[PDB]
Amino acid sequence: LGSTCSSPLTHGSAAPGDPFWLQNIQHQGIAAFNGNPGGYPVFRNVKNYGAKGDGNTDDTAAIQAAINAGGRCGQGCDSTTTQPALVYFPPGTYKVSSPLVVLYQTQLIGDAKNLPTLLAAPNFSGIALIDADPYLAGGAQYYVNQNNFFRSVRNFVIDLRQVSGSATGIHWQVSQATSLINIVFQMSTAAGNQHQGIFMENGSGGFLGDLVFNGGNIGATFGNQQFTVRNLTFNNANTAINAIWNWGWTFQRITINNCQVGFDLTQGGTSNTGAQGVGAEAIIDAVVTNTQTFVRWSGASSGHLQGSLVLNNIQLTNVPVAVGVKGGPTVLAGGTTTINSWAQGNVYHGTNGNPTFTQGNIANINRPGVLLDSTGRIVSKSHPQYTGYAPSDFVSVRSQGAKGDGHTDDTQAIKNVFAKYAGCKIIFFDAGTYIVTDTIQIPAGTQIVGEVWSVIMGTGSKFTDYNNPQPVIQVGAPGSSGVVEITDMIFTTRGPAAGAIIVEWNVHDPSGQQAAAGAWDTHLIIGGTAQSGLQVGQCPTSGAGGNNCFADFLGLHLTSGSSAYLEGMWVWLADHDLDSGGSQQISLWSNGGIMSESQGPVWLIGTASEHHINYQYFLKNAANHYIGLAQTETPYFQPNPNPPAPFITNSNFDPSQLGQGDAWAMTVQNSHGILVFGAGFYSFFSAYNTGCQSPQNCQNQIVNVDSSSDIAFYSLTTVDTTWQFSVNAQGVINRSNNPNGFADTITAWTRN
Ligand SMILES: *[C@@H]1O[C@H](CO)[C@@H](O[C@@H]2O[C@H](CO)[C@@H](O[C@@H]3O[C@H](CO)[C@@H](O)[C@H](O)[C@@H]3O)[C@H](O)[C@H]2NC(C)=O)[C@H](O)[C@H]1NC(C)=O
Ligand code: NA
Ligand code: NA
Ligand SMILES: [Zn+2]
Ligand SMILES: [Zn+2]
Ligand SMILES: [Zn+2]
Repeated sequence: LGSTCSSPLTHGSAAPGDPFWLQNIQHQGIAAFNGNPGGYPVFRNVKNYGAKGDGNTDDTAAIQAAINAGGRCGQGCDSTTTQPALVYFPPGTYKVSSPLVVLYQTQLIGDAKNLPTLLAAPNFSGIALIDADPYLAGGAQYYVNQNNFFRSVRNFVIDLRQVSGSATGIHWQVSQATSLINIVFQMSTAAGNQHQGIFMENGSGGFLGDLVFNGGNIGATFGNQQFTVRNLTFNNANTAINAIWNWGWTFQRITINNCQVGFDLTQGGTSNTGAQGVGAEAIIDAVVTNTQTFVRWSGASSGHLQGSLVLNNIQLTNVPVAVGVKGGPTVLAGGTTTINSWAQGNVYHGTNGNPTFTQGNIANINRPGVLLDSTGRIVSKSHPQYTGYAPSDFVSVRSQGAKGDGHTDDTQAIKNVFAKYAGCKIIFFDAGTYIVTDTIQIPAGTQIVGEVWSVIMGTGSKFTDYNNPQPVIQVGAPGSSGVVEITDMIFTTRGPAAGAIIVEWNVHDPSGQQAAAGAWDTHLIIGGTAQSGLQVGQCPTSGAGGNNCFADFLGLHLTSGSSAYLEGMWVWLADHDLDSGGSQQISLWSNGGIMSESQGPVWLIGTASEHHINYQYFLKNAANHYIGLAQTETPYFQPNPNPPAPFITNSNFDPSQLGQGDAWAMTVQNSHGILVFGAGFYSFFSAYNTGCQSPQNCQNQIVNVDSSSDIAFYSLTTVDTTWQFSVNAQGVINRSNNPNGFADTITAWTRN
């Protein structure tokens, strides 16, 4: 506990009628590497830019000014980390008549106590009320969809009911480090209406959750490589989810009430040169009621894989068809029943490389008890927003002397803040970049909150020695337990930093509070950003930057006694430069992405780890993990050089069996109670050359397990890898058995 208090802060001090704390907290954020840090506003209240919120005045322009102020990353700019915006909406009804363009690095946030309404004018025109990637003349766009990062929308009612024709709430064409949180969509239920909550046509996601859709022809149209979706509820839609294509998604805690079709899945071809449909859906903990068909495939499967489905713990009440084909036969009869574990696709066991094509029950999926809540379902916990807390319940790091200017050493100021306030006040990291040169230990009990781009950036000699790696951030002391909630933070390095363990996570849940220790909208954005020392100017793809281009040793280290609920966390070793212009590829060196030795519970909900040398995920002597979906990419320079270079072998942090020319996506040693429920593990290059994509042999192996680990994989999708699955570094499952469009999919693997 911090020295300023004697009992922990366990609830907020706000009066019931006070506005949400974010409105009146002091606004002190800085964009450290902006052209004008002293004049560029991070926080923008829409009402300060002329918005009335009276439901009659057209507020479109005023909101757009709140978004646009300061000279931001719009047309002609690829991406940025230096032009953030938190666009804030106090309660009210905001009438809008054309799309709100949510520029790169923008969050739209409403009052969480009394959700503001975005009200579509009867004459609304444009792609959607909120547009994260506008289309221009000739079908060019503001941003490349696969690079469309750093976007959030939180705490709104989006009301389309005044629009007589077609209308869409959100054009959510996005990739990683994005979120939708706590939105209610209100749409028409009139026969023939053309309302649609979300339209997403492509991208590389991503996490979204805690949404409610009321009415409409379509709740959400989804098309994207991969995404994790948690706690979506659809009421009275014609089609809840129109899934047009993917490589693979995970849907957790979905509720569908009174719809015609729950999941309408488009079946595509199996060739990587053919039509792409929905490769794979993994659905866990669903409740479906009074709905004609729960899952509908657009075409039938004929004794071989062509679109994968895994269903786990599905409660149906008056749902005649559990799994059906559009204008075709029932595949799984519904009614009123609970589906334990069911699959469509190729099922595998042990070292048997030959598929069992299945459309039927599979062995009950094991769900370790510690990963389940009192209702027996995978834990579901939203981004903590402290809705009952007053501004006085927070302490500002700026007010306590942390500059956040990307230059001043803020190590002592930050240490002092934790020493004084941990557990006494919510720690508010005003937007900025905070240079630290020693370990920042976040005590057990602490709650920390950022502001769009709040970065702790470790650098200097404490972090440069790969023979003696050291933690930049320490989440709890070793052996600690308690609440640790981290929201909207970035943790990273200023290079070179060959010894940095960016986050060492030690704390465990206290008794009786699951997921008390966790992170949301919190990412490790490693290199590729302004004044990181890890940009194209320092680290060209030639590799000429050499020893200057060590970015970290390890992204995330979950230690033996820890637990963690990590939602949407991207542990990204930069493959390209976000700030120099032109999205130029770069070569940076990270030894490994995520290593867990935790005995659990660990929930990795929509996490990703990309471009690390030895592995993206390494589970070493771990237990009780729920992981879904997990997504990975191999670094683009491999196999030039082969792992572990330019690091050296380290028996403490490396797996026993190093990657064969390329990093493992996931490698597992001596672990038990591991459930991987949706995975997207990809390889796109051989030393920056894309030729391997056609023969689909960019790397030879990608997932490794030892002989004894108690682990199961469901809906494991890989890209351009010969052996999708290995035991003891010998390929067992060949991609030739599982072609599923652009990607290849293993529907289930178990040890026995
Ligand atoms: C699924 O997502 C929905 C939408 O965010 C979640 O519903 C929301 O949950 C919060 C937290 O419980 C509710 O706030 C509470 O309201 C009650 C009633 O006034 C109050 O007593 C509490 O102190 C708290 O403020 C909120 O009403 C509710 N919002 C909506 C639109 O339903 C839900 O919790 C999520 N469920 C899971 C399993 O993650
Ligand atoms: Na460009
Ligand atoms: Na360790
Ligand atoms: Zn927050
Ligand atoms: Zn890139
Ligand atoms: Zn435990």
